[PDB]
Amino acid sequence: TRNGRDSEAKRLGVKRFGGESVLAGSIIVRQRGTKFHAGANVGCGRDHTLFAKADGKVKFEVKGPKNRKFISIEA
Amino acid sequence: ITAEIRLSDLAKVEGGVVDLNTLKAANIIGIQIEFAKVILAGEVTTPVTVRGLRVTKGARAAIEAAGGKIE
Amino acid sequence: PKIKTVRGAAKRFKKTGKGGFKHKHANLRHILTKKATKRKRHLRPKAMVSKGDLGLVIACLPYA
Amino acid sequence: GIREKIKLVSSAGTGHFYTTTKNKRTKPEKLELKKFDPVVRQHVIYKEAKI
RNA sequence: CCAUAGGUUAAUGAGGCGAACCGGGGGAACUGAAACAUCUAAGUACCCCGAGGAAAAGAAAUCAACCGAGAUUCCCCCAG
RNA sequence: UUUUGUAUAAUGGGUCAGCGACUUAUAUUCUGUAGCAAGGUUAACCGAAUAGGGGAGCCGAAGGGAAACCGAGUCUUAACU
RNA sequence: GUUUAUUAAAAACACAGCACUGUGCAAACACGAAAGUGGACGUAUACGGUGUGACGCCUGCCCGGUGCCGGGAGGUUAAU
RNA sequence: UGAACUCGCUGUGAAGAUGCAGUGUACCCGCGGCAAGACGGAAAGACCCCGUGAACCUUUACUAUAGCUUGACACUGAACA
RNA sequence: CUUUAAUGUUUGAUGUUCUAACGUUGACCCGUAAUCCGGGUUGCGGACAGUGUCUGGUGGGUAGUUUGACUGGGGCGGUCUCCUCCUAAAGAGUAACGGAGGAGCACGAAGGUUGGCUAAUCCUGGUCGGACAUCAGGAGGUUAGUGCAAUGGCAUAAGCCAGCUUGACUGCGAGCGUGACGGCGCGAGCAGGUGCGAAAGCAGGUCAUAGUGAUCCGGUGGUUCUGAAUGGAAGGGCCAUC
Ligand SMILES: [K+]
Ligand SMILES: [Mg+2]
Ligand SMILES: [Mg+2]
Ligand SMILES: [Mg+2]
Ligand SMILES: [Mg+2]
Ligand SMILES: [Mg+2]
Ligand SMILES: [Mg+2]
Ligand SMILES: [Mg+2]
Ligand SMILES: [Mg+2]
Ligand SMILES: [Mg+2]
Ligand SMILES: [Mg+2]
Ligand SMILES: [Mg+2]
Ligand SMILES: [Mg+2]
Ligand SMILES: [Mg+2]
Ligand SMILES: [Mg+2]
Ligand SMILES: [Mg+2]
Ligand SMILES: [Mg+2]
Ligand SMILES: [Mg+2]
Ligand SMILES: [Mg+2]
Ligand SMILES: [Mg+2]
Ligand SMILES: [Mg+2]
Ligand SMILES: [Mg+2]
Ligand SMILES: [Mg+2]
Ligand SMILES: [Mg+2]
Ligand SMILES: [Mg+2]
Ligand SMILES: [Mg+2]
Ligand SMILES: [Mg+2]
Ligand SMILES: [Mg+2]
Ligand SMILES: [Mg+2]
Ligand SMILES: [Mg+2]
Ligand SMILES: [Mg+2]
Ligand SMILES: [Mg+2]
Ligand SMILES: [Mg+2]
Ligand SMILES: [Mg+2]
Ligand SMILES: [Mg+2]
Ligand SMILES: [Mg+2]
Ligand SMILES: [Mg+2]
Ligand SMILES: [Mg+2]
Ligand SMILES: [Mg+2]
Ligand SMILES: [Mg+2]
Ligand SMILES: [Mg+2]
Ligand SMILES: [Mg+2]
Ligand SMILES: [Mg+2]
Ligand SMILES: [Mg+2]
Ligand SMILES: [Mg+2]
Ligand SMILES: [Mg+2]
Ligand SMILES: [Mg+2]
Ligand SMILES: [Mg+2]
Ligand SMILES: [Mg+2]
Ligand SMILES: [Mg+2]
Ligand SMILES: [Mg+2]
Ligand SMILES: [Mg+2]
Ligand SMILES: [Mg+2]
Ligand SMILES: [Mg+2]
Ligand SMILES: [Mg+2]
Ligand SMILES: [Mg+2]
Ligand SMILES: [Mg+2]
Ligand SMILES: [Mg+2]
Ligand SMILES: [Mg+2]
Ligand SMILES: [Mg+2]
Ligand SMILES: [Mg+2]
Ligand SMILES: [Mg+2]
Ligand SMILES: [Mg+2]
Ligand SMILES: [Mg+2]
Ligand SMILES: [Mg+2]
Ligand SMILES: [Mg+2]
Ligand SMILES: [Mg+2]
Ligand SMILES: [Mg+2]
Ligand SMILES: [Mg+2]
Ligand SMILES: [Mg+2]
Ligand SMILES: [Mg+2]
Ligand SMILES: [Mg+2]
Ligand SMILES: [Mg+2]
Ligand SMILES: [Mg+2]
Ligand SMILES: [Mg+2]
Ligand SMILES: [Mg+2]
Ligand SMILES: [Mg+2]
Ligand SMILES: [Mg+2]
Ligand SMILES: [Mg+2]
Ligand SMILES: [Mg+2]
Ligand SMILES: [Mg+2]
Ligand SMILES: [Mg+2]
Ligand SMILES: [Mg+2]
Ligand SMILES: [Mg+2]
Ligand SMILES: [Mg+2]
Ligand SMILES: [Mg+2]
Ligand SMILES: [Mg+2]
Ligand SMILES: [Mg+2]
Ligand SMILES: [Mg+2]
Ligand SMILES: [Mg+2]
Ligand SMILES: [Mg+2]
Ligand SMILES: [Mg+2]
Ligand SMILES: [Mg+2]
Ligand SMILES: [Mg+2]
Ligand SMILES: [Mg+2]
Ligand SMILES: [Mg+2]
Ligand SMILES: [Mg+2]
Ligand SMILES: [Mg+2]
Ligand SMILES: [Mg+2]
Ligand SMILES: [Mg+2]
Ligand SMILES: [Mg+2]
Ligand SMILES: [Mg+2]
Ligand SMILES: [Mg+2]
Ligand SMILES: [Mg+2]
Ligand SMILES: [Mg+2]
Ligand SMILES: [Mg+2]
Ligand SMILES: [Mg+2]
Ligand SMILES: [Mg+2]
Ligand SMILES: [Mg+2]
Ligand SMILES: [Mg+2]
Ligand SMILES: [Mg+2]
Ligand SMILES: [Mg+2]
Ligand SMILES: [Mg+2]
Ligand SMILES: [Mg+2]
Ligand SMILES: [Mg+2]
Ligand SMILES: [Mg+2]
Ligand SMILES: [Mg+2]
Ligand SMILES: [Mg+2]
Ligand SMILES: [Mg+2]
Ligand SMILES: [Mg+2]
Ligand SMILES: [Mg+2]
Ligand SMILES: [Mg+2]
Ligand SMILES: [Mg+2]
Ligand SMILES: [Mg+2]
Ligand SMILES: [Mg+2]
Ligand SMILES: [Mg+2]
Ligand SMILES: [Mg+2]
Ligand SMILES: [Mg+2]
Ligand SMILES: [Mg+2]
Ligand SMILES: [Mg+2]
Ligand SMILES: [Mg+2]
Ligand SMILES: [Mg+2]
Ligand SMILES: [Mg+2]
Ligand SMILES: [Mg+2]
Ligand SMILES: [Mg+2]
Ligand SMILES: [Mg+2]
Ligand SMILES: [Mg+2]
Ligand SMILES: [Mg+2]
Ligand SMILES: [Mg+2]
Ligand SMILES: [Mg+2]
Ligand SMILES: [Mg+2]
Ligand SMILES: [Mg+2]
Ligand SMILES: [Mg+2]
Ligand SMILES: [Mg+2]
Ligand SMILES: [Mg+2]
Ligand SMILES: [Mg+2]
Ligand SMILES: [Mg+2]
Ligand SMILES: [Mg+2]
Ligand SMILES: [Mg+2]
Ligand SMILES: [Mg+2]
Ligand SMILES: [Mg+2]
Ligand SMILES: [Mg+2]
Ligand SMILES: [Mg+2]
Ligand SMILES: [Mg+2]
Ligand SMILES: [Mg+2]
Ligand SMILES: [Mg+2]
Ligand SMILES: [Mg+2]
Ligand SMILES: [Mg+2]
Ligand SMILES: [Mg+2]
Ligand SMILES: [Mg+2]
Ligand SMILES: [Mg+2]
Ligand SMILES: [Mg+2]
Ligand SMILES: [Mg+2]
Ligand SMILES: [Mg+2]
Ligand SMILES: [Mg+2]
Ligand SMILES: [Mg+2]
Ligand SMILES: [Mg+2]
Ligand SMILES: [Mg+2]
Ligand SMILES: [Mg+2]
Ligand SMILES: [Mg+2]
Ligand SMILES: [Mg+2]
Ligand SMILES: [Mg+2]
Ligand SMILES: [Mg+2]
Ligand SMILES: [Mg+2]
Ligand SMILES: [Mg+2]
Ligand SMILES: [Mg+2]
Ligand SMILES: [Mg+2]
Ligand SMILES: [Mg+2]
Ligand SMILES: [Mg+2]
Ligand SMILES: [Mg+2]
Ligand SMILES: [Mg+2]
Ligand SMILES: [Mg+2]
Ligand SMILES: [Mg+2]
Ligand SMILES: [Mg+2]
Ligand SMILES: [Mg+2]
Ligand SMILES: [Mg+2]
Ligand SMILES: [Mg+2]
Ligand SMILES: [Mg+2]
Ligand SMILES: [Mg+2]
Ligand SMILES: [Mg+2]
Ligand SMILES: [Mg+2]
Ligand SMILES: [Mg+2]
Ligand SMILES: [Mg+2]
Ligand SMILES: [Mg+2]
Ligand SMILES: [Mg+2]
Ligand SMILES: [Mg+2]
Ligand SMILES: [Mg+2]
Ligand SMILES: [Mg+2]
Ligand SMILES: [Mg+2]
Ligand SMILES: [Mg+2]
Ligand SMILES: [Mg+2]
Ligand SMILES: [Mg+2]
Ligand SMILES: [Mg+2]
Ligand SMILES: [Mg+2]
Ligand SMILES: [Mg+2]
Ligand SMILES: [Mg+2]
Ligand SMILES: [Mg+2]
Ligand SMILES: [Mg+2]
Ligand SMILES: [Mg+2]
Ligand SMILES: [Mg+2]
Ligand SMILES: [Mg+2]
Ligand SMILES: [Mg+2]
Repeated sequence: TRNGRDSEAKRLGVKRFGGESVLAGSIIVRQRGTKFHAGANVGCGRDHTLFAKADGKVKFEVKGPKNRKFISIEA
Repeated sequence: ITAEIRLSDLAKVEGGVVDLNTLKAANIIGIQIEFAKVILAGEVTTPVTVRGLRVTKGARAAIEAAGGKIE
Repeated sequence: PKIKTVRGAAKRFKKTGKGGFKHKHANLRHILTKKATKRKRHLRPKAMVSKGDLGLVIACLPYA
Repeated sequence: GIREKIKLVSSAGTGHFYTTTKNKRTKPEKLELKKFDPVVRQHVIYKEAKI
């Protein structure tokens, strides 16, 4: 065969889903590009990894001019 | 060649004198141990004058609270 | 006759108060400039042996 | 290959240093960055030097 | 040239054998290292020389740690 | 017996009788059980003696640190919420 | 002529003859820790090694590569 | 040589059945012949693969090494140019 | 200092002669009835040769060994680590000698931050100048660009532009993800010290995802650590690094 190669899988996705209680610093979404965006009390690291900046429940929203998915946290 | 003398096993030597050779006769520490230290393990009653031996800050409060003067 | 300790293991592990073992981290000998400082900082302090590989350590050094 | 590595040594303080890569063919001159010395606990002119 | 080597005779022991143990001279490989060459097995098996009732070792050019042990040997610890 | 799978036309056995395979020693960790308990406990030896001495030791009651060192704290660190 | 005793007797081995090659005699070379033997009580018309294989006609070009032989200036070069 | 009260066929089935299913046929037992089957007997396949198995053999595989070969010091001394 | 002459002073490659070591499988003589061996005369070599220790070269003569796995039997061929997409059945994961591509880096500006900006490709007009270089307006609007594959992402721009700079900073790190483990990754806030901004702030490299290898051994710098009687040292340790 000419090919027969592949990389190791990266385990990317929504780790904590909407409504779930998360602790301050908990990773909510591992992904490549900002598919989801950082809302209230949610960060965005160098890897575009969205993480909780406060102890609370995760909230998925669909707002903005371009209709993007945002992840917020509400205590 | 250094021991950690328990303060519970302190008043079991010769009244209230615990230099090194005296302590060695009571079988508390090994023969080839020149340096040794008294730590706060709890419980002293009698006054013990601890000569020629290194003593801890917690044990210094206890030994003196019991009665005996160090060095 | 008595059991012989696996000396190489005796020079890489130290018995903590509870029962577990402290060991030094891998990846901190050479090729350090390409590694980020955050790695090298996190690899500096000693670390506890995982419960999976604890039995392998406990066997090879039965004294301490 | 090609891009070698250098030792950025401090001026005012202990012989603490940093290490960075450097392309020697394109940039034949020497670096003179202003990085933090943690022994002296202050920012200092770090000069380039060889290993 | 003297002499020496020699060659006789005579005293005086030696010669060989024997289970293990002892000291010396030589001295493997399988094996283990999951291969293998350093290393291991191991100065082990074995071969050879001298023994003796035992043999070897032995009265410090020892080793301690500012105190001191006072020859060798063998056993228990120190310590896997 | 070995196998995904054997009436298998895969292995082994002509039959009977006898023999034939997880042992032994010392170290070690764990479970049960008995002693005594912050103690427990002796080794060679000395006993003619399975008594009794002999605690030299060992283990436990304290750990942190690479180590000096400090010690209910200590390490890290210039200092740690 | 010899050969796989016990599945191969041959075109295989040997052979007389042929070439290259080493060997000057305490020979080369071989057996041997060594002494020493063989070579040989021989001495280059001799001896050992290699290939080829009676006899007739012949045996062409290549010395870049590997080996061998000679050369000693230069480079590099161990012990000391 | 496991034991046998040891038939044919078609199917099934570790995939080519004396032994299973369905079926067909066949009194009990010798003796001489034949050799299609009992995947007959004879040798833990010699082919192939596998084992970090073995042995010999080859070489400009790695490591050594006898031998051969080069110098230093030793046994090893006096002149002069 | 250069450049060189005469004498003292200190050694060496060469050789050539010598005899006394050494050799003698030259000759004779004696132990002696003996081609052995020794001894003794005597010639011929003669400090060479030979032999010991050390040393370079050579060395399948001889010895011990090694000579990978996957594999639709083994060989030959191909592959072996890391990244991207599909296969992968709407969380993660998921094989095959299944289907397609990339990586073993690059950059003191391509980082930081502040302040700006907007693209492609056409249309028409215009000197040389033409389809296309540069200009003007109009059209389209992200087909663009992103240091490199592919994916996801970006106008608040992560795009392209400038001005100062060095956060590609030391000590940490609440709390999570991902791994059998080794490990790997994300990270608000704290202490210290910078940069940029008028400040809110942002800054622990680069839009993210490949650019990489454990241990041992040894080297290099640092160091309130250890130091075999004591004082040093060597040597270890710890920190940085190759
Ligand atoms: K030369
Ligand atoms: Mg193919
Ligand atoms: Mg993928
Ligand atoms: Mg996959
Ligand atoms: Mg709950
Ligand atoms: Mg960040
Ligand atoms: Mg004691
Ligand atoms: Mg104790
Ligand atoms: Mg206590
Ligand atoms: Mg290091
Ligand atoms: Mg990193
Ligand atoms: Mg960094
Ligand atoms: Mg970096
Ligand atoms: Mg112990
Ligand atoms: Mg006379
Ligand atoms: Mg005479
Ligand atoms: Mg006489
Ligand atoms: Mg005589
Ligand atoms: Mg006689
Ligand atoms: Mg007589
Ligand atoms: Mg007589
Ligand atoms: Mg006689
Ligand atoms: Mg007699
Ligand atoms: Mg007599
Ligand atoms: Mg005898
Ligand atoms: Mg002996
Ligand atoms: Mg013996
Ligand atoms: Mg064995
Ligand atoms: Mg082996
Ligand atoms: Mg071996
Ligand atoms: Mg082996
Ligand atoms: Mg093995
Ligand atoms: Mg092997
Ligand atoms: Mg040994
Ligand atoms: Mg010997
Ligand atoms: Mg011996
Ligand atoms: Mg043996
Ligand atoms: Mg006698
Ligand atoms: Mg004796
Ligand atoms: Mg004696
Ligand atoms: Mg003696
Ligand atoms: Mg004696
Ligand atoms: Mg004497
Ligand atoms: Mg001492
Ligand atoms: Mg004496
Ligand atoms: Mg003694
Ligand atoms: Mg089987
Ligand atoms: Mg099968
Ligand atoms: Mg059957
Ligand atoms: Mg069945
Ligand atoms: Mg059968
Ligand atoms: Mg069969
Ligand atoms: Mg059967
Ligand atoms: Mg079987
Ligand atoms: Mg079978
Ligand atoms: Mg069977
Ligand atoms: Mg059978
Ligand atoms: Mg039976
Ligand atoms: Mg029997
Ligand atoms: Mg058992
Ligand atoms: Mg217990
Ligand atoms: Mg218990
Ligand atoms: Mg119980
Ligand atoms: Mg009980
Ligand atoms: Mg009790
Ligand atoms: Mg007795
Ligand atoms: Mg009595
Ligand atoms: Mg009596
Ligand atoms: Mg008895
Ligand atoms: Mg003890
Ligand atoms: Mg307690
Ligand atoms: Mg501790
Ligand atoms: Mg401790
Ligand atoms: Mg402190
Ligand atoms: Mg410290
Ligand atoms: Mg401190
Ligand atoms: Mg502190
Ligand atoms: Mg402070
Ligand atoms: Mg404090
Ligand atoms: Mg014949
Ligand atoms: Mg034959
Ligand atoms: Mg034959
Ligand atoms: Mg014939
Ligand atoms: Mg024949
Ligand atoms: Mg012929
Ligand atoms: Mg002729
Ligand atoms: Mg020729
Ligand atoms: Mg000739
Ligand atoms: Mg020989
Ligand atoms: Mg010999
Ligand atoms: Mg000879
Ligand atoms: Mg001869
Ligand atoms: Mg003859
Ligand atoms: Mg022939
Ligand atoms: Mg011819
Ligand atoms: Mg021929
Ligand atoms: Mg003719
Ligand atoms: Mg020619
Ligand atoms: Mg030529
Ligand atoms: Mg030429
Ligand atoms: Mg030559
Ligand atoms: Mg030559
Ligand atoms: Mg020459
Ligand atoms: Mg020359
Ligand atoms: Mg020359
Ligand atoms: Mg030189
Ligand atoms: Mg029948
Ligand atoms: Mg019948
Ligand atoms: Mg019938
Ligand atoms: Mg049929
Ligand atoms: Mg069927
Ligand atoms: Mg059947
Ligand atoms: Mg059938
Ligand atoms: Mg039937
Ligand atoms: Mg019948
Ligand atoms: Mg019949
Ligand atoms: Mg009849
Ligand atoms: Mg019949
Ligand atoms: Mg027949
Ligand atoms: Mg049958
Ligand atoms: Mg069969
Ligand atoms: Mg058969
Ligand atoms: Mg077999
Ligand atoms: Mg078989
Ligand atoms: Mg074959
Ligand atoms: Mg293998
Ligand atoms: Mg294998
Ligand atoms: Mg082999
Ligand atoms: Mg072999
Ligand atoms: Mg054989
Ligand atoms: Mg061979
Ligand atoms: Mg040879
Ligand atoms: Mg030879
Ligand atoms: Mg010399
Ligand atoms: Mg002579
Ligand atoms: Mg002679
Ligand atoms: Mg002579
Ligand atoms: Mg001679
Ligand atoms: Mg005569
Ligand atoms: Mg003679
Ligand atoms: Mg002679
Ligand atoms: Mg020579
Ligand atoms: Mg050599
Ligand atoms: Mg060599
Ligand atoms: Mg060689
Ligand atoms: Mg060979
Ligand atoms: Mg070989
Ligand atoms: Mg192999
Ligand atoms: Mg294979
Ligand atoms: Mg194949
Ligand atoms: Mg297959
Ligand atoms: Mg097939
Ligand atoms: Mg292949
Ligand atoms: Mg992999
Ligand atoms: Mg899809
Ligand atoms: Mg999928
Ligand atoms: Mg999925
Ligand atoms: Mg699914
Ligand atoms: Mg997993
Ligand atoms: Mg699978
Ligand atoms: Mg796959
Ligand atoms: Mg590639
Ligand atoms: Mg600059
Ligand atoms: Mg720029
Ligand atoms: Mg920038
Ligand atoms: Mg401004
Ligand atoms: Mg901006
Ligand atoms: Mg695009
Ligand atoms: Mg894209
Ligand atoms: Mg730019
Ligand atoms: Mg610029
Ligand atoms: Mg400025
Ligand atoms: Mg700092
Ligand atoms: Mg942390
Ligand atoms: Mg906390
Ligand atoms: Mg934590
Ligand atoms: Mg896991
Ligand atoms: Mg981990
Ligand atoms: Mg990474
Ligand atoms: Mg990274
Ligand atoms: Mg922050
Ligand atoms: Mg906070
Ligand atoms: Mg600050
Ligand atoms: Mg300041
Ligand atoms: Mg300040
Ligand atoms: Mg400043
Ligand atoms: Mg400012
Ligand atoms: Mg202002
Ligand atoms: Mg201001
Ligand atoms: Mg500020
Ligand atoms: Mg941070
Ligand atoms: Mg950044
Ligand atoms: Mg960039
Ligand atoms: Mg930028
Ligand atoms: Mg990189
Ligand atoms: Mg890589
Ligand atoms: Mg190594
Ligand atoms: Mg290694
Ligand atoms: Mg060094
Ligand atoms: Mg220093
Ligand atoms: Mg220093
Ligand atoms: Mg320190
Ligand atoms: Mg120091
Ligand atoms: Mg010191
Ligand atoms: Mg010292
Ligand atoms: Mg000493
Ligand atoms: Mg010393
Ligand atoms: Mg000593
Ligand atoms: Mg050193
Ligand atoms: Mg060091
Ligand atoms: Mg540090
Ligand atoms: Mg430090």
